Amino acid sequence: AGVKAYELRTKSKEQLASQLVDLKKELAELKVQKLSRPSLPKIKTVRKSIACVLTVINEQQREAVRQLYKGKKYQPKDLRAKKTRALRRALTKFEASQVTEKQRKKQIAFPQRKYAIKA
Amino acid sequence: NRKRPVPKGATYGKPTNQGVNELKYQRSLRATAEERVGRRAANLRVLNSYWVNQDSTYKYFEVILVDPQHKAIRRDARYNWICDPVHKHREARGLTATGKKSRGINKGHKFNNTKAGRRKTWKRQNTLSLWRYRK
Amino acid sequence: GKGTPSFGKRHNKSHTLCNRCGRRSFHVQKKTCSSCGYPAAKTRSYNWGAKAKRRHTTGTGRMRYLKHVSRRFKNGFQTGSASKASA
Amino acid sequence: VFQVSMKANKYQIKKAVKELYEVDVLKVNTLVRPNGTKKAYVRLTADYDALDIANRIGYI
Amino acid sequence: AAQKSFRIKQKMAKAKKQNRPLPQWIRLRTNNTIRYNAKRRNWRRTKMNI
Amino acid sequence: GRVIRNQRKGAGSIFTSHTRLRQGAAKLRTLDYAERHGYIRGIVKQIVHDSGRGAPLAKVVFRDPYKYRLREEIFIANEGVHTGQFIYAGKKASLNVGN
Amino acid sequence: EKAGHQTSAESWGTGRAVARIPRVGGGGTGRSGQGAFGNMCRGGRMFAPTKTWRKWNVKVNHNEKRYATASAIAATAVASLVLARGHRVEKIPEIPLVVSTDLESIQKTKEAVAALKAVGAHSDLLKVLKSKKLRAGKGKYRNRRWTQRRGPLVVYAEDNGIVKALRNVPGVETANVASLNLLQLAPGAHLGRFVIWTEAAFTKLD
RNA sequence: AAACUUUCAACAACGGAUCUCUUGGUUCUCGCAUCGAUGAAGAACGCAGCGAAAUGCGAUACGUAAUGUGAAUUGCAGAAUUCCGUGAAUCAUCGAAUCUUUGAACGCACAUUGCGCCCCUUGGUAUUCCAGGGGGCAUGCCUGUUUGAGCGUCAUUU
RNA sequence: UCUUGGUGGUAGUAGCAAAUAUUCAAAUGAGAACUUUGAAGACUGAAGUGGGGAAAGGUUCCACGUCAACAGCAGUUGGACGUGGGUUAGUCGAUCCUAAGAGAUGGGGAAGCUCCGUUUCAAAGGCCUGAUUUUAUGCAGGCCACCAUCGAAAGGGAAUC
RNA sequence: CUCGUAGCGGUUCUGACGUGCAAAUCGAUCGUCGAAUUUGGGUAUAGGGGCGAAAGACUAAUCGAACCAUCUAGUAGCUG
RNA sequence: AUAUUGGCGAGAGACCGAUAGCGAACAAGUACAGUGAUGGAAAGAUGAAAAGAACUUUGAAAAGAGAGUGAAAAAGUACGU
RNA sequence: UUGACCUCAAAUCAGGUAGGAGUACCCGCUGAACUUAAGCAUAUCAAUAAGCGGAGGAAAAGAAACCAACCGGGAUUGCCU
Ligand SMILES: [Mg+2]
Ligand SMILES: [Mg+2]
Ligand SMILES: [Mg+2]
Ligand SMILES: [Mg+2]
Ligand SMILES: [Mg+2]
Ligand SMILES: [Mg+2]
Ligand SMILES: [Mg+2]
Ligand SMILES: [Mg+2]
Ligand SMILES: [Mg+2]
Ligand SMILES: [Mg+2]
Ligand SMILES: [Mg+2]
Ligand SMILES: [Mg+2]
Ligand SMILES: [Mg+2]
Ligand SMILES: [Mg+2]
Ligand SMILES: [Mg+2]
Ligand SMILES: [Mg+2]
Ligand SMILES: [Mg+2]
Ligand SMILES: [Mg+2]
Ligand SMILES: [Mg+2]
Ligand SMILES: [Mg+2]
Ligand SMILES: [Mg+2]
Ligand SMILES: [Mg+2]
Ligand SMILES: [Mg+2]
Ligand SMILES: [Mg+2]
Ligand SMILES: [Mg+2]
Ligand SMILES: [Mg+2]
Ligand SMILES: [Mg+2]
Ligand SMILES: [Mg+2]
Ligand SMILES: [Mg+2]
Ligand SMILES: [Mg+2]
Ligand SMILES: [Mg+2]
Ligand SMILES: [Mg+2]
Ligand SMILES: [Mg+2]
Ligand SMILES: [Mg+2]
Ligand SMILES: [Mg+2]
Ligand SMILES: [Mg+2]
Ligand SMILES: [Mg+2]
Ligand SMILES: [Mg+2]
Ligand SMILES: [Mg+2]
Ligand SMILES: [Mg+2]
Ligand SMILES: [Mg+2]
Ligand SMILES: [Mg+2]
Ligand SMILES: [Mg+2]
Ligand SMILES: [Mg+2]
Ligand SMILES: [Mg+2]
Ligand SMILES: [Mg+2]
Ligand SMILES: [Mg+2]
Ligand SMILES: [Mg+2]
Ligand SMILES: [Mg+2]
Ligand SMILES: [Mg+2]
Ligand SMILES: [Mg+2]
Ligand SMILES: [Mg+2]
Ligand SMILES: [Mg+2]
Ligand SMILES: [Mg+2]
Ligand SMILES: [Mg+2]
Ligand SMILES: [Mg+2]
Ligand SMILES: [Mg+2]
Ligand SMILES: [Mg+2]
Ligand SMILES: [Mg+2]
Ligand SMILES: [Mg+2]
Ligand SMILES: [Mg+2]
Ligand SMILES: [Mg+2]
Ligand SMILES: [Mg+2]
Ligand SMILES: [Mg+2]
Ligand SMILES: [Mg+2]
Ligand SMILES: [Mg+2]
Ligand SMILES: [Mg+2]
Ligand SMILES: [Mg+2]
Ligand SMILES: [Mg+2]
Ligand SMILES: [Mg+2]
Ligand SMILES: [Mg+2]
Ligand SMILES: [Mg+2]
Ligand SMILES: [Mg+2]
Ligand SMILES: [Mg+2]
Ligand SMILES: [Mg+2]
Ligand SMILES: [Mg+2]
Ligand SMILES: [Mg+2]
Ligand SMILES: [Mg+2]
Ligand SMILES: [Mg+2]
Ligand SMILES: [Mg+2]
Ligand SMILES: [Mg+2]
Ligand SMILES: [Mg+2]
Ligand SMILES: [Mg+2]
Ligand SMILES: [Mg+2]
Ligand SMILES: [Mg+2]
Ligand SMILES: [Mg+2]
Ligand SMILES: [Mg+2]
Ligand SMILES: [Mg+2]
Ligand SMILES: [Mg+2]
Ligand SMILES: [Mg+2]
Ligand SMILES: [Mg+2]
Ligand SMILES: [Mg+2]
Ligand SMILES: [Mg+2]
Ligand SMILES: [Mg+2]
Ligand SMILES: [Mg+2]
Ligand SMILES: [Mg+2]
Ligand SMILES: [Mg+2]
Ligand SMILES: [Mg+2]
Ligand SMILES: [Mg+2]
Ligand SMILES: [Mg+2]
Ligand SMILES: [Mg+2]
Ligand SMILES: [Mg+2]
Ligand SMILES: [Mg+2]
Ligand SMILES: [Mg+2]
Ligand SMILES: [Mg+2]
Ligand SMILES: [Mg+2]
Ligand SMILES: [Mg+2]
Ligand SMILES: [Mg+2]
Ligand SMILES: [Mg+2]
Ligand SMILES: [Mg+2]
Ligand SMILES: [Mg+2]
Ligand SMILES: [Mg+2]
Ligand SMILES: [Mg+2]
Ligand SMILES: [Mg+2]
Ligand SMILES: [Mg+2]
Ligand SMILES: [Mg+2]
Ligand SMILES: [Mg+2]
Ligand SMILES: [Mg+2]
Ligand SMILES: [Mg+2]
Ligand SMILES: [Mg+2]
Ligand SMILES: [Mg+2]
Ligand SMILES: [Mg+2]
Ligand SMILES: [Mg+2]
Ligand SMILES: [Mg+2]
Ligand SMILES: [Mg+2]
Ligand SMILES: [Mg+2]
Ligand SMILES: [Mg+2]
Ligand SMILES: [Mg+2]
Ligand SMILES: [Mg+2]
Ligand SMILES: [Mg+2]
Ligand SMILES: [Mg+2]
Ligand SMILES: [Mg+2]
Ligand SMILES: [Mg+2]
Ligand SMILES: [Mg+2]
Ligand SMILES: [Mg+2]
Ligand SMILES: [Mg+2]
Ligand SMILES: [Mg+2]
Ligand SMILES: [Mg+2]
Ligand SMILES: [Mg+2]
Repeated sequence: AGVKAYELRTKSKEQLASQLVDLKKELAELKVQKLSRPSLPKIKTVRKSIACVLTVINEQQREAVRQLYKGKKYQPKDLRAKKTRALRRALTKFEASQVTEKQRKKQIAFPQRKYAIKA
Repeated sequence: NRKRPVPKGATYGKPTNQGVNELKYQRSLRATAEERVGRRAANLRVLNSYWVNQDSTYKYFEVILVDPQHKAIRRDARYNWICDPVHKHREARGLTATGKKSRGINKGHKFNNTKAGRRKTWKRQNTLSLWRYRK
Repeated sequence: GKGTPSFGKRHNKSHTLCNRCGRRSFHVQKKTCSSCGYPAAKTRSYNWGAKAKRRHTTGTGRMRYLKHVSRRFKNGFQTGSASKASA
Repeated sequence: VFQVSMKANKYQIKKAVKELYEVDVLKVNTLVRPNGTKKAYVRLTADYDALDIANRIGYI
Repeated sequence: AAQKSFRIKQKMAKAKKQNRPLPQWIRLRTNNTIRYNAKRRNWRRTKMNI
Repeated sequence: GRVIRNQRKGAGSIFTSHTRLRQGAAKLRTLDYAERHGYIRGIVKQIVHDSGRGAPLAKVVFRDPYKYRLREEIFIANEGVHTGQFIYAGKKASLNVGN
Repeated sequence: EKAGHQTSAESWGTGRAVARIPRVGGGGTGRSGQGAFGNMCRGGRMFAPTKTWRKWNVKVNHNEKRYATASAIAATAVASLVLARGHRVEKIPEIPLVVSTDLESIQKTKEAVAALKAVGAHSDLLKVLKSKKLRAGKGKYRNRRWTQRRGPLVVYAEDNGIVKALRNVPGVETANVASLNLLQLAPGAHLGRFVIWTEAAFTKLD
């Protein structure tokens, strides 16, 4: 009926490879049978199962690499955030909040007061 | 001077546009200097430039550029304004000192064409301004 | 003899396909594309050719990456995933 | 006679036949068909019957 | 030319596979407007220009 | 009002010289220490014909003074110069035709 | 401003037995050779293309606006103009129809229509919703699909629910005495709108 | 007198006007700011059980994951005990992925599906040859690292 | 001599006459001047109306089905229409080499798109060690003064009948 | 050098045709036919430019300044 | 505070209504032309539902005559009028 | 010998950055002619179109080497004048 990705997340690195090989065998023999049959809609199920298995395998591989590169400078660029080239040229919040000590003394000494015209 | 390009020194318009040889190039040689250095060092931002020396064939300028990606520049509030993307190629838009000098950006009656930029001024002064209730 | 007999002598080609735009505009002796300007880095486009700019601008093809940027902007350039499972 | 990938050379066709059907390959000849797909005439070693291997696969 | 470029043959392959009539069931779908193939190309009527 | 034929000659498209069949530039030997202080002996090997040139060209082989190899210089042949004749080049060379 | 001019058509000149209109060049498309750029051509620009800098609004003198408004208010008096304008007010006892200020605090549509029927706007309120017609013409698919008559104008001094309560009633429009729109008072430039005043509205009019 | 020709009507033709529509255009207003060497726009080739295109996608190929909805899709065929359900669907949303050959296009080249070099690994009796798999190798510039060059030049040396 | 579309008269008219030429039977078929086969008669006459290729075309090749349109008569036939099938290389070509020439770099010019230039006024370079256990062979000497690359399916070129 | 095939041209019929077979062809008659020959492919020269054994010839049926797009709905005391 | 015939998202109109309105309401920058730069169309409407005409007969067939569906075939895909 | 210093290089050295697209509006350079002058050359068209370089959500400008001549105002920008 099709593999289910949530049941794929619970498998290991070898079970998913063996199931990928099994699915590719099924696709090959179904592709032989398509020659002798006028229609065969069950090609599509095995093809989407292959896609789902490869998706789960890539999720496990990329999360393993993120756990290896976790909490340090220079992650790989595919694991860095893709926002926008200008949004990562982009002075950070720290750099945009840098203030010289003269300006910081002025900002502490004379902040914008809160006031009202009533009395 | 700037020789007008015009093959065999030829216009092909009115006699007022026939001259080739005493034409003067509205931007300064210092502005040309900073544009060429900005193209060579496109990763940097031109800040200023200064005359150092000259002979008959060349003038010589030194150009100060700032790296907007170096963290000594990206920290230190006095200079990280240069990291703003509105400051890419200031020397190509006329935002250096010699650029604003050649654009005519100064205060007062001597600069009535050029205070907000003369193409902006020309568009303002050649726009027809119509209201809903006609004036 | 400038007309019909001389049309019989047309069996060469001035232009083949362009690797960049696929137009039959690569002049094979000039090694330049007539329409897109290849191998120059800038794409050939002129303001006197506004209809030609219209034929080739952003939106006339698939927009494989730009068709998703407005959705990514609307959600604030999210990172992560959603949370629950089903109904 | 196989339809093969357009990216696959004769070494890759011989290796893929050799470990998908467990046969020996005397020769691989290849053409790109007029509909843009690749066709391989894979001649088997005389230790093998292509009719037996083809009926193992599932055609004729 | 009988001594082809691969790129030329690949565009020949695309033109050959597009040289087919309309598939008949597309005329049966809900709210179909397509009657026929308006991009049908013959070797004798219009050259495909490389 | 059209650019005339002698003005088209300087653009150098169809008015270039036809240089496929020429043997090379005919020059003297380079003015080195051997020619500046003594002489050097070369050998006429061939007297050949240069295309476009009315004068025949001598091919004269000298020994390289600083490497072990042979330098083939292309001379314009002087009248009476023959193949196999030694040619002497330098300050100390003698008054002979070809020297 | 580019309509009819996205063409590179030039005239062919005389000698080719065709009129000297500029024609589409090239070949092979059906459009080639055809007239362009003219008001008489299929596909060409229209004559004197409409601009956005047409005068759309018209300035009126403020005192003349006030003159017209005051004469509209005075025409919402005696009933000959109100009958001639439409407005089934033949069974109304006296015009101006002034009701009590308690109308302005009514905040249910049902109570508001009970009040209008009780003070006598029943036949006008039935003239609207029996005059609803599909609009003749191309306006019916330019978001102007249905036409109906004008009901009474209910004019108040303070709003405590009467605007929202009479909002959904067809024909009925509400108005503050501080404003009194002439478009409401003389619609179609016909004087004598049926107007129901509240007592506070009538007093504040002075 | 017919035929013929002319006029008019009815019916039938030719043709596609008129009328009535309108998932389109046009113009105005309001709000927002977001492309690309983390590979853009654009191109080519491909991909569906039966598709040429349009639209969508990229060898995970009219899609995969995830989430929400909650039982379709359908022109046929098939599957539909999965249907009180981690669950149909050409559904919506979309934060995870894939993303052929390209293209600013980046080993070199390109009217070639052309030719290299480096690392790891595998097979062929192989460090060198051939092959397969994976990963690299553009230019300009900045900071830094390392290795250098210059009697440009300073100390130190029986 | 308006624009777009449609329609007349002329008018069943002008014409469908270059390349010597057809004819008899049978078969097929609803229908045969034109299809197939037999028979006869002719022609191209080896600088061919033959057998192959180059450019260009691009499936037109071939088979089966089939005649609404197209083949300016016809059509049962077809380079048409519908559905498929078909192009196999160590040795034939490309690929490689250079040609006239094109063209990066270094560098100079130009506001700039870009221009010049092709070894130039550059610190431009990678190849064997004589054959092996402190060697993923190098951290050994030693040599070369050459200098991108593109450019021919008729030139040059490893090898099949 | 010559006569004359192929080839390459294009004299004369002012032939045919002249809503053509053809926006330059057809036929006969002609010029030349071993070199200033003819020709393929590659390559170079681009618009006030090229190229020209020179005719303002030729530069994609376009030439006393090609073609395309824009300025541009150029202007018209002139015509409908 | 100002600008904004591009992009995203909205809302409107004394706008145009298929020869109009954008070139394009539709597989439109498509088909097609040109070596190329470039040029560049035409083309909306059966019915409420395909209920798209079973079946008989003539004809080699196309198709006709009937029959039948439909409110209507003076709506039969060559389809509103 | 050795150790610096300065200048200059190299590296598939460690990390990074630029190109191209779009371009309505924005900052620059460059820059015509048709046209009007009832001819035309200055002028005008126009410091416009085309060309080229560079940005952003706005850009630019901007806290006076200003305006003034008053009893003086007071960065810049935009509208009314
Ligand atoms: Mg990005
Ligand atoms: Mg002037
Ligand atoms: Mg001058
Ligand atoms: Mg800023
Ligand atoms: Mg400044
Ligand atoms: Mg300036
Ligand atoms: Mg001024
Ligand atoms: Mg200025
Ligand atoms: Mg401006
Ligand atoms: Mg003004
Ligand atoms: Mg107003
Ligand atoms: Mg005024
Ligand atoms: Mg001719
Ligand atoms: Mg000509
Ligand atoms: Mg050529
Ligand atoms: Mg083209
Ligand atoms: Mg083009
Ligand atoms: Mg580009
Ligand atoms: Mg175009
Ligand atoms: Mg296009
Ligand atoms: Mg092969
Ligand atoms: Mg190829
Ligand atoms: Mg043809
Ligand atoms: Mg000339
Ligand atoms: Mg000239
Ligand atoms: Mg001369
Ligand atoms: Mg030369
Ligand atoms: Mg006439
Ligand atoms: Mg027209
Ligand atoms: Mg139009
Ligand atoms: Mg129009
Ligand atoms: Mg007033
Ligand atoms: Mg109520
Ligand atoms: Mg009605
Ligand atoms: Mg009305
Ligand atoms: Mg209306
Ligand atoms: Mg209407
Ligand atoms: Mg009407
Ligand atoms: Mg509307
Ligand atoms: Mg509405
Ligand atoms: Mg409505
Ligand atoms: Mg608008
Ligand atoms: Mg990509
Ligand atoms: Mg892209
Ligand atoms: Mg495309
Ligand atoms: Mg698919
Ligand atoms: Mg499709
Ligand atoms: Mg998938
Ligand atoms: Mg689905
Ligand atoms: Mg969807
Ligand atoms: Mg994949
Ligand atoms: Mg992609
Ligand atoms: Mg190569
Ligand atoms: Mg090649
Ligand atoms: Mg540096
Ligand atoms: Mg007429
Ligand atoms: Mg017409
Ligand atoms: Mg007619
Ligand atoms: Mg007849
Ligand atoms: Mg006749
Ligand atoms: Mg005749
Ligand atoms: Mg005959
Ligand atoms: Mg018979
Ligand atoms: Mg006969
Ligand atoms: Mg006989
Ligand atoms: Mg004979
Ligand atoms: Mg055949
Ligand atoms: Mg048949
Ligand atoms: Mg016929
Ligand atoms: Mg017939
Ligand atoms: Mg026949
Ligand atoms: Mg046939
Ligand atoms: Mg066929
Ligand atoms: Mg077929
Ligand atoms: Mg060979
Ligand atoms: Mg070479
Ligand atoms: Mg160059
Ligand atoms: Mg320089
Ligand atoms: Mg090349
Ligand atoms: Mg080569
Ligand atoms: Mg060769
Ligand atoms: Mg040779
Ligand atoms: Mg050869
Ligand atoms: Mg070779
Ligand atoms: Mg002779
Ligand atoms: Mg002779
Ligand atoms: Mg003749
Ligand atoms: Mg004659
Ligand atoms: Mg003769
Ligand atoms: Mg003669
Ligand atoms: Mg003679
Ligand atoms: Mg002779
Ligand atoms: Mg002779
Ligand atoms: Mg060529
Ligand atoms: Mg040229
Ligand atoms: Mg000129
Ligand atoms: Mg001429
Ligand atoms: Mg022109
Ligand atoms: Mg005009
Ligand atoms: Mg007229
Ligand atoms: Mg409206
Ligand atoms: Mg209509
Ligand atoms: Mg239209
Ligand atoms: Mg149109
Ligand atoms: Mg369309
Ligand atoms: Mg042409
Ligand atoms: Mg073409
Ligand atoms: Mg053609
Ligand atoms: Mg209709
Ligand atoms: Mg109904
Ligand atoms: Mg009947
Ligand atoms: Mg009935
Ligand atoms: Mg009816
Ligand atoms: Mg009936
Ligand atoms: Mg009927
Ligand atoms: Mg009807
Ligand atoms: Mg590195
Ligand atoms: Mg740019
Ligand atoms: Mg602008
Ligand atoms: Mg500006
Ligand atoms: Mg003008
Ligand atoms: Mg004037
Ligand atoms: Mg004048
Ligand atoms: Mg005048
Ligand atoms: Mg005058
Ligand atoms: Mg004049
Ligand atoms: Mg001016
Ligand atoms: Mg202007
Ligand atoms: Mg401009
Ligand atoms: Mg310019
Ligand atoms: Mg942006
Ligand atoms: Mg703002
Ligand atoms: Mg700013
Ligand atoms: Mg500033
Ligand atoms: Mg100051
Ligand atoms: Mg003052
Ligand atoms: Mg001020
Ligand atoms: Mg103002
Ligand atoms: Mg004032």
